[PDB]
Amino acid sequence: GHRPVLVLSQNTKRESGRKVQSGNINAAKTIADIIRTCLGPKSMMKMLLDPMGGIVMTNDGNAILREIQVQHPAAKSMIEISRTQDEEVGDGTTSVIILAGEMLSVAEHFLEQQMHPTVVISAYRKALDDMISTLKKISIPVDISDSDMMLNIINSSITTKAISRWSSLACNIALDAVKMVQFEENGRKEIDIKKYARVEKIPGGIIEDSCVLRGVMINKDVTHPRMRRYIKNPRIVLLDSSLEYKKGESQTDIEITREEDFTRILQMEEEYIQQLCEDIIQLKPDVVITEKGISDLAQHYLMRANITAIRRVRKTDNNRIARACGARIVSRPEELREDDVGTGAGLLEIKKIGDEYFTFITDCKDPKACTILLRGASKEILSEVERNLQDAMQVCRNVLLDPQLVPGGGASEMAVAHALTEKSKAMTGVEQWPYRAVAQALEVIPRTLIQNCGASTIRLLTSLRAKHTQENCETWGVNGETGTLVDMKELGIWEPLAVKLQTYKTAVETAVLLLRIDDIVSGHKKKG
Amino acid sequence: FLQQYRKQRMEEMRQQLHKGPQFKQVFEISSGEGFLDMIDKEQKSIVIMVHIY
Amino acid sequence: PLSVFGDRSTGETIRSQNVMAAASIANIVKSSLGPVGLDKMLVDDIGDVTITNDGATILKLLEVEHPAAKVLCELADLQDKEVGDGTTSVVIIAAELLKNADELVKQKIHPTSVISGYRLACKEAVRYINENLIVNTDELGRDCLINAAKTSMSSKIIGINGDFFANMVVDAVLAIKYTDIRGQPRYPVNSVNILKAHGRSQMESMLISGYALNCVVGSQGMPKRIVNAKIACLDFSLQKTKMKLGVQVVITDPEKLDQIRQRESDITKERIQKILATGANVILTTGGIDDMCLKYFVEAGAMAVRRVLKRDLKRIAKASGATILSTLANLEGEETFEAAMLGQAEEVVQERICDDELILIKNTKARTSASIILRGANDFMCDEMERSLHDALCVVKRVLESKSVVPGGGAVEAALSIYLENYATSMGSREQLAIAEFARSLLVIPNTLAVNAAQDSTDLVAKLRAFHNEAQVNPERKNLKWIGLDLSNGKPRDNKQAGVFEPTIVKVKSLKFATEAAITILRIDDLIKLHP
Ligand SMILES: Nc1ncnc2c1ncn2[C@@H]1O[C@H](COP(=O)(O)OP(=O)(O)O)[C@@H](O)[C@H]1O
Ligand SMILES: Nc1ncnc2c1ncn2[C@@H]1O[C@H](COP(=O)(O)OP(=O)(O)O)[C@@H](O)[C@H]1O
Ligand SMILES: [Mg+2]
Ligand SMILES: [Mg+2]
Repeated sequence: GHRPVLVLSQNTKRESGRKVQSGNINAAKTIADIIRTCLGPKSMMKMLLDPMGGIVMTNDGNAILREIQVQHPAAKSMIEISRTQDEEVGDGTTSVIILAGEMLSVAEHFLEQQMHPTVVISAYRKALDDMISTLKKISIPVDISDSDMMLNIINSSITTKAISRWSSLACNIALDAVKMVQFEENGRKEIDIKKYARVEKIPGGIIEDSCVLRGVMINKDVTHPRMRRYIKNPRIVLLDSSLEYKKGESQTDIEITREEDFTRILQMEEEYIQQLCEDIIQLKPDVVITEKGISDLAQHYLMRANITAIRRVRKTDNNRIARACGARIVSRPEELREDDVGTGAGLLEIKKIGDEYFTFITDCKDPKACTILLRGASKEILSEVERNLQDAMQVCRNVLLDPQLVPGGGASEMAVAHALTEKSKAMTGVEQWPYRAVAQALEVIPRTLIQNCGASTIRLLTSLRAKHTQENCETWGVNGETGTLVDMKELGIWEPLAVKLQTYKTAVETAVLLLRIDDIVSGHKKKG
Repeated sequence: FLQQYRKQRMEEMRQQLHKGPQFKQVFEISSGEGFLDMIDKEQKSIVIMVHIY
Repeated sequence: PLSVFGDRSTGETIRSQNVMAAASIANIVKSSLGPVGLDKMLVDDIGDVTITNDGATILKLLEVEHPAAKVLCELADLQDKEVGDGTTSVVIIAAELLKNADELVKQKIHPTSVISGYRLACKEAVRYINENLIVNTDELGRDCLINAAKTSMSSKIIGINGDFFANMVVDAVLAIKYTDIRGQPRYPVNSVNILKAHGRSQMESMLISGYALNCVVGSQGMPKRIVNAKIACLDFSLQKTKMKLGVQVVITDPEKLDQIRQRESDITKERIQKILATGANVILTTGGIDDMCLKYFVEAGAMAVRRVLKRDLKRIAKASGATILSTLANLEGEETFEAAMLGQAEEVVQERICDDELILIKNTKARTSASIILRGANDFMCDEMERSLHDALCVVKRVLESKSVVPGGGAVEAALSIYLENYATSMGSREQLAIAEFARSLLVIPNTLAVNAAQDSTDLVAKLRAFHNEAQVNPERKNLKWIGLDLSNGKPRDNKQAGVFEPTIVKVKSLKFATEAAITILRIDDLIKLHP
């Protein structure tokens, strides 16, 4: 048809200049303002409606941000920052977004004037280095062997979540899970909360009945009623290969001419099943767990040896059982060895919860994996409880790997801001203004805590700044429940240094990344 | 009672806990020629599902 | 009269159209030049976001329709392929050359005369660069490579952290040095595996003294760390044996079926038994490994990795001294594995990186390898980090291969402009005008640099030209050839002393490619656009 001469495509949109920078900064500010009120011990929860019909009720920043679909690429960058913070340290997700928004605001203040973004970026990087130095300076060590202090750290981590009502139970569950899943092999230490330390939520009951199991629990039942549903000291054998006759890999058509060959073939199928079962029985086990199917004839031959069999178990669940009971998964039954038999599980029991059967292996001696059994009001309540427990376990692992500890309640923010402000007095350049501005941008955390508590922001923040101008007041923060100044070595709110370092680094680098853009091109085909 | 598909519930479970990054949105075709050259182009051995709504 | 089903544009109309297209392509990326340039953030139709400063990436992601604009985009791609740096500069120079050539043509100067003048100017500029503006890196030492990396990484997301990233780049490039035949050292960049993982700050990016694998162990029962690794690299899968299409199994006596089915896996069992019996600790294969073989490796207490990339496996094998085996077949018709096929490394570890795990092969023997793990705030920032890191690696490779460098900051452009303006008066009468326009168009680089910093471009360029004219005229002022632009303070500066260096190949190739593209576009004076 009509042909208009064009360089780029019709659907290609390009904008540049101060408009792009202002749009990016306001997008980041809006993203921060979305979750501004979900920070602190007095945070309010939010209902998120899934596009799939689900409901998410949470005050965690990452879930709220991941449930929101946005068009502006700056908001997408902010959501990616939230996800990065969640994946790296598992805490501080709400704080990093607010910090990035405040830093971008104070940067926009300078970009309105005739200051180039590169100068602001260099000042921001200098400030970030100084913040890291100050945070490492004001940190204090912790004794990992002290269970009380670890429980206190986990509590101060979870005081801002809905699970804070059952603080002691949640802290004990998280500490026990992290401690027992901790592993050491070949000179390489690991925690691996992701693979092991599985959280299983069964709606109903009371949350005070939730506990961490000394072993693994799965939603499975015996393959046949004659199986024993209660074994005192079981010997467990784990497999992946099916216990049933299966076709080979190659095309293996038979040609039957004699009369008895058909019955002979069926008899050898049965004999092969019997041989596999006898090879299993030779180790004299009590429980056989398979990731794949178990034939009925195999069940009968296992019963002849009084062996309980469970089939169709997930690979992750089977690995967890192997870690818990100290067994090794074996593919070919004829290659079973004595050390592959799992001895160490002190009880196996299949009990009925509600209208379902659940398999419990919950008396292991020194188990390296666990199931956190969560019981509660409903599915959404248990999902929020699981998220809070995940936060607690992440904080526990962070403390275990890095025993440095940092005062909370905004005390660290004010201390770092004061140190950077004092340091900025001896530079006498053009970068001192952005340096000081991004230093004072850290005060958005105590300000947010005061705002959420409902107290007077200006008076309390001025008093806190005046206190931090003194000679030893690095641990003075705000009480987020009463809206009063308090020493954090008395209140007891402390946070891992790793979380604070990650939060500051991520916020500063988000500001730096969003400050480097002045041109936006959109609408072009993906071309691939 | 295997037909009742107890496994459907856990299928929904890990479909809900599927991934970490953003889940993206369904691509929307705005022009008839867009649909025509979307189906005409792209690799032949790849299934394309279109939802009229 | 023609009766051609299409549109026809002839003469000044098509010439102006081509110049407009080239100028639009240039103006797209002119804002991303020099240390005071700023990145661009591109969004696809499916919402994918790319934040980049590289000209080649921008022009590749853009969807372009005009043929001259396509020529400029392919010019940027070619400059990226053959040099790796100066992708924006070549596009800007080519567009400015085309614009000035069209301005000359509009004055009834024949395009052939302009093309001849452009060719003469390019040849003389290359000769003058090679004879006057090059600096030998032998007297500069290792600091020359650091300075070149710093100059390359300016305007990038890793510019401020250049003090760290330049050392990382130089160490990575020096770790892969080798000498081929003729005794010429070679630096095979793209052999440095780059892994991107969001998480900690930029300054905590790691340079691995070995190789980094984006893979994990096949089974959870395998150890995650082996001290004295004996790496075996295989190019075949370890699964249950299956006969080919030409072989069929037909059973007439039933008693043979069980033996057939047993051998069907005993074959792979025997192969793995040989491989483990030679003493190997780490097994890497490009093919898959099924559960039975994984359990064999688990019982052996060895690390097995499946679906390893072919390039990664080749790099690991040659760094560790191993040999890729696509089959365990020797020249005697048997099935053997020898210890001489085993590579060695000081450690093989599966480490955790931001809630994910990757495999590090540390300190491979008989050859030094290098890998870089980039840490950033999110995926887009890591991608830009990788692009900038690749640019720096290419720049360092060019500097190390050819030991000549030229001052940056537009010093070369100003010197060439002055010299060619002087030289045009000695050649022809209209090619004189063409060479003068070539010299004038070479000044678009310092002009754009000054404009990006909001500095007085006119005054700074005038001062630079005065300095270079004094250098060329006065015989004892030859030290002024290094006077470039200091964009931080907006003043001329001796860039050779300041450490703003570029490889000579970047400037030479950019000049040649831009001249050829400008000549190609200037060769058109009629366009027939056939209707589809
Ligand atoms: N009892 C308390 N008094 C004052 N501040 C607190 C208290 N408990 C927690 N905080 C502060 O609240 C912040 C935690 O808020 P939270 O909702 O966890 O956000 P994020 O998930 O981003 O960490 C911490 O920085 C801590 O300093
Ligand atoms: N530190 C510096 N000071 C002054 N000029 C610089 C500096 N670093 C780079 N430049 C100049 O900026 C110009 C643009 O480089 P850049 O656009 O980043 O590379 P490319 O052209 O490969 O994209 C180069 O020609 C170089 O001479
Ligand atoms: Mg928290
Ligand atoms: Mg460059």
